[PDB]
Amino acid sequence: LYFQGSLRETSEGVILSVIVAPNARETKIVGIDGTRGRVKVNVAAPPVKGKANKELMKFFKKLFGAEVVIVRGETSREKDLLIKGITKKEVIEKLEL
Ligand SMILES: [Cl-]
Repeated sequence: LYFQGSLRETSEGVILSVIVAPNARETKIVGIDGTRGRVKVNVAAPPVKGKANKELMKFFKKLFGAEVVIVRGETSREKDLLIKGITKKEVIEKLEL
């Protein structure tokens, strides 16, 4: 039930709600924010020229084996990611690895 506060399933896939910090030592999940309902994700890329966005999408596409797009928050730390064609059960399994 830990990651469930950060995601919801629509007809298209799963919307995963994240809050990023760029310039990190490693791209990885570091926690969850209970009030905001977001996964805290550190991103090992600078927030310039879209590079942290690119790294975030690359990281989750690899984890989920599915296309990941930023549907909201391109220029924000709070971003909603659509993981296309995946189920909530599948996303929870992968986040719990
Ligand atoms: Cl960026």
